[PDB]
Amino acid sequence: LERQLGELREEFNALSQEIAMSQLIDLALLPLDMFSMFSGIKSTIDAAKSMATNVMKKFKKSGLANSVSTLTDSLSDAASSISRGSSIR
Amino acid sequence: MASLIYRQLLTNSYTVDLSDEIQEIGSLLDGPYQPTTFNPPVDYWMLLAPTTPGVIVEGTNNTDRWLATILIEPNVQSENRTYTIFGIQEQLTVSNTSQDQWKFIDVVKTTANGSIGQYGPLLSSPKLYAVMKHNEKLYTYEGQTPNATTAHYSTTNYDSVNMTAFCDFYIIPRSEESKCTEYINNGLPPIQNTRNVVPLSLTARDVIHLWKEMQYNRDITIRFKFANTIIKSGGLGYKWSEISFKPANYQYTYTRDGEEVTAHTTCSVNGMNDFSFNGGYLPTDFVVSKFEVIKENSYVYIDYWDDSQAFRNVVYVRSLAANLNSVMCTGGSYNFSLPVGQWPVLTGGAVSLHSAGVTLSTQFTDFVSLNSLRFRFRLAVEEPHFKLTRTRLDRLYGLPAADPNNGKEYYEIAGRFSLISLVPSNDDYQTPIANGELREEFNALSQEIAMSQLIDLALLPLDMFSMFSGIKSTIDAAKSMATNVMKKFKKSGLANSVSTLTDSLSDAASSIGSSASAWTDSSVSTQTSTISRRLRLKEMATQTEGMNFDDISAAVLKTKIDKSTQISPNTIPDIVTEASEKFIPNRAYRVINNDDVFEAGIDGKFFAYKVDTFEEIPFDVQKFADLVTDSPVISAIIDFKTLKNLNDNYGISRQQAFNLLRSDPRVLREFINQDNPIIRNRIEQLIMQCRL
Amino acid sequence: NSVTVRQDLERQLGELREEFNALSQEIAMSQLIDLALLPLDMFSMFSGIKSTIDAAKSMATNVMKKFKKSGLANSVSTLTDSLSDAASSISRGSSIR
Amino acid sequence: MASLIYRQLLTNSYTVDLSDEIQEIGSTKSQNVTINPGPFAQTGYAPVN
Amino acid sequence: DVFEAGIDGKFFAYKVDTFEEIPFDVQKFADLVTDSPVISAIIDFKTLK
Amino acid sequence: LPITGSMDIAYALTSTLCLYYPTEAATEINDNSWKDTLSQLFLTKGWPTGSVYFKEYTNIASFSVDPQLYCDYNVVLMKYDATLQLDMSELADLILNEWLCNPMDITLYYYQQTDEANKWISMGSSCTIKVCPLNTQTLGIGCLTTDATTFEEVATAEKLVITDVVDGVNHKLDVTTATCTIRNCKKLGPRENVAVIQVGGSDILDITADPTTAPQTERMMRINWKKWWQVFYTVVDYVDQIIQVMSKRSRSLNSAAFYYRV
Repeated sequence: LERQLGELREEFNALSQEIAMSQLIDLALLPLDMFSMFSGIKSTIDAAKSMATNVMKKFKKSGLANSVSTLTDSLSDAASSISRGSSIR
Repeated sequence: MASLIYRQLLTNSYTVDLSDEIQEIGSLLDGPYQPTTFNPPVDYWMLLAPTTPGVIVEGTNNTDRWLATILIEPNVQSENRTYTIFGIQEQLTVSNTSQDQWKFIDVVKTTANGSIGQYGPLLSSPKLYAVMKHNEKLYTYEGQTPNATTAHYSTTNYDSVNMTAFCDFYIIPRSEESKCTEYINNGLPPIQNTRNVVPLSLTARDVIHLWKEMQYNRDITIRFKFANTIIKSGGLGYKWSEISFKPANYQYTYTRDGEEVTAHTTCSVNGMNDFSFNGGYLPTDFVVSKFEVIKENSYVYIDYWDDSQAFRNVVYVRSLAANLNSVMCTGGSYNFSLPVGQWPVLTGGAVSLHSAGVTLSTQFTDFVSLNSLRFRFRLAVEEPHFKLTRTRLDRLYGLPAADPNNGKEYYEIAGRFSLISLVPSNDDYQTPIANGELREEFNALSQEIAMSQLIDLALLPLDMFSMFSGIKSTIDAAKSMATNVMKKFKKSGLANSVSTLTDSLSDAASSIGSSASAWTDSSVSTQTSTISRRLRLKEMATQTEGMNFDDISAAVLKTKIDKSTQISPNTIPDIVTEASEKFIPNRAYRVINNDDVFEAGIDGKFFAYKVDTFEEIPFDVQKFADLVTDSPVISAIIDFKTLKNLNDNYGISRQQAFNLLRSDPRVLREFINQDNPIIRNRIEQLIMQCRL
Repeated sequence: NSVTVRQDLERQLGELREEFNALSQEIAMSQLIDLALLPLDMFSMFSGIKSTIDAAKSMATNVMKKFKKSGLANSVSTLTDSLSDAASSISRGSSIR
Repeated sequence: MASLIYRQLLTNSYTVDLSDEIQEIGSTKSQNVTINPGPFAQTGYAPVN
Repeated sequence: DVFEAGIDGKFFAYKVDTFEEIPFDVQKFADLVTDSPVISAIIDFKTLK
Repeated sequence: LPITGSMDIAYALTSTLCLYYPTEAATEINDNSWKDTLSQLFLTKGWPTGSVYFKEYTNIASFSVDPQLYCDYNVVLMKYDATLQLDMSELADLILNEWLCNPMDITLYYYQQTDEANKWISMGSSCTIKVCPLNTQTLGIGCLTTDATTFEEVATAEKLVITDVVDGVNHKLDVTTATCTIRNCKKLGPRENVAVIQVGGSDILDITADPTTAPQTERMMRINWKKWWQVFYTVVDYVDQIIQVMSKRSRSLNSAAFYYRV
């Protein structure tokens, strides 16, 4: 599985220079969703399964997710501990 | 705000294909039946469930080749067995070198009394066969599982043959061959997915399927049993093959305060386990192929029907609930009788059935169809063990297939069931006791809506759930209601325009404005009309303040839903998708830049002016191009002409015009309640244009 | 394969009420306002209780089913209904105030 | 901002029905669960007269 | 002209610069609140004063 | 609506009395005009004739069946029993408090309790009420969901039982309703129509299903005896105090009981 990732890595490392910047910003204006991030893809094949949810299966384990949960856990800790003194520097 | 619903109608498209997937896995078998003699009808697979050892089907042109299929138990030496094949008892020498699966032999006699050959040897666990005799060719299966392809022969009269199955069958369309084959090489699909689950005759002429709300709260004692299947196996009975669960039908009789009930009910289990008493590879020694014992991960299904002034209303169903009770199924002990020595005892057997909900289903009568109810039950183990005497298993729990009737002529469950049903009446009486235009409907009902209440409604954003709770119908369909609506919306032409703009913007990253955007894609009229048609996506893209056209669109749509009721519970998606596009094609957009205002419309009206005086100012394309690319856009619910009229006819505040440019709803409804014919003119002109 | 021991009866509503009312003591304020500004989410609802496990999976779905049944949904739907009826050019009868 | 948890508990509510059908149709199309014998064969007392 | 009301049955109305009350109509209130961006009131007029 | 009065101002019978009575009293009295003489006494106290009624029940076991109460003032005399403390207390609770409730049906439903003031009433010739608990997937605990005999017992062929089980959990019940009736009832409040007087020994009486509170209210009183006439005379020549300890009805209406006045 790692191998396709590395090939796409080489590809992305050389398509950082042949991109435009103005159109880049003017794109970043509009909001993206599940429908326009992977449903306008020019890959027109059947068995196009729950690309969103299959994405989700990997996304729900990436570092950002556990970190967000850690952030909420921190904010929770903040609201309980008064009987213990301010333990957070 | 009010149009955010559309964004919702566009967000969870992915969820859509899940349910379809769920529907795809939800997507059956036609049968089985009592075996008969007939003609294979055009373009149908005959799928065959073999259990009785030996021959199954005969097929004759009465002149041409004569084909048959025979199933063979494993562990059988070279023995000349006798079988009524093609209608005549013939002896044929057959062994079974297989000791791990069962053999299939294709019996071919090129004529009525000619030579016979064994072909298509199939070594099978799933115990399945299939035939086709169609398209001027004979397709019968060859190759062991999973390479159980079908080979082809050719002989005249492919259209008048009789098939003589001594095993039960199923009818299949050609289009599902992939299922057919995958049926054969993967095993029996779950018996509960079948249409004609119970063994029965071959009748197939039955049905396949303002307002008032009536309750039915009644008390039933279901009576049910289990039905056994004992298939012995090879040798001298020194091995049985299988003892499993077959669908069961049975009637009974009791009282409901005088009005007496005759009822027919059917049992079928699903998900049992297959133990084994694996003896030696020796010929003569007791062995089991599979023991059938259900575990609490399985399920049971009871299917219920009778007639009643109450029960025969159950088609258009609003709500269904059960609060039944749990009953013990105590098992009987199976007597064995081995050819020699002491016989084993399969003793014990104890479970309990418990209630876990209910839906509607469609049983089948020996002559008719039935509006049947499907009670699904879960299981629980019970202390009295199963024991397998003189043999190596103790401490088992569950239900064995030994004697589930246990001599108990039936089992009973006494409980209550509650049905909330709909019935069609043209008024508040004349209640029954059993069972294009829409475009003009909306277009007519439009003419009476209100304006202030309209915008008031448009101020409360419509969202997924708060759309359809104003309508309720059969609970069966509404399970997929936003489902199907979105199913169509994802194929809306507006969504296709979303896709075009999206991929285009993507291709931008590698015209009119001071730099090629995607948005700057007599002449000025044409360029403006292009921009104005293309802009309508920004709103769906949440780049707005105040309200937008499509907010009013969602509003009038919801209203059309609520007021009329002639529409079908299955017709919403069409209406919502049509309304998302067709309504209000004559729209206008305005944008402001530091005392410079520009308004462009789809039809080709373009205007430019100042803040205070609203003086007619000529239009520069390049200004519009530098402007409308990025900064938010404003829906011109008020145009320039009604605005100028409003100016010349009434003193206007700084607050007033300033906010009107951005079009707060507040000042709008304020003008309305002040009773001014001009803003009412504009709004009503917007609305009455809403025709399908 | 074993005779299945039974479940554990979920803690009753009443003592639950009392104990949550009790926990109100050690609540800090500054932290509370800070947290309240932050927006949580579905993933950020449940991923802080026994930080990650499949045990009691789909708990989100359970909350959803029990949540659509409460009065709050009835209230929002009835408000939507009243607005709609208003849009239907309400028959302003004798009892509406 | 935090009240998002309440609004959205209406928003996605439709999803529940899936699981129910899942809890229904899943209970419908269960595959036959299989036992796999161990490294041990069971041939006790033989056919004996 | 700021119009506050609660569920407890208390309502007041005042000027934003110095916080004293002017007479209050229910009609002014409602016809304003129907649409206006309602800011929920943590620090109530009591605590504000 | 709320009321208003003033403390700075000071202030400058024709109803009906109920005297129930047990049997052994009567069979020991040896008279038939006893009622008439007692009535003459009350008349001397000024309460007009016929304003008084007399009712005789056979025993506590029976008399506990759906007790009737047909005066705006009711006084019940209760004997003692060396072992029947509990059923005496059940009657004490049923007559001392007001019960608002509903008829049950064990053969078709699962029931429960929601509040510390909700109990189950079993009244009739003979009832053997058996309860069996449930979990959140409807499987019993220690009782099998098809056997009556495995169930747990709380009363066997008793005339009356006011049972209480843990609220918040569904149950299965066992009784042959072809023998008696069952009402799921909440205690609305104190009932002031009735004063109970124990004629004999030690006041076992406990009027609430909590061990933490066992209140000796002013209505549950006690007197000793060797000859019933002195008991009746205590009843009569103290009737002002007895009537002052109680008060009129407080409740809007129960389910249409008989009430008698002349």
